[PDB]
Amino acid sequence: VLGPLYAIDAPFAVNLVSQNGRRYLKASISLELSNEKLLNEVKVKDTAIKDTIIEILSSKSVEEVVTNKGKNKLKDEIKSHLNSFLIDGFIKNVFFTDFIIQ
Repeated sequence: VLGPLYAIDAPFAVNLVSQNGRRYLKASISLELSNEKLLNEVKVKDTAIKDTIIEILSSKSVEEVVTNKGKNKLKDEIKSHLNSFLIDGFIKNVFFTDFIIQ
């Protein structure tokens, strides 16, 4: 049973560290929620959720995000940082519905 699904409206577009210059990530995120009432909370805290994600994504180098293992660690770090200020429920999963490195 897939929990309620929440799509963050806007894509994230950030710098990543690379050997030579910077590289660029475009990521869209959806969250799987533990319950329906967590849906109001993620909408109300939209700004805090985006700023948390931007700060996590913008800390990464390319070589940290080119494997399933690096991406899964990123998803786990997003999930624990968000779950730390959500009180009406918790995020079950983070989904990268788009993940494009340039």
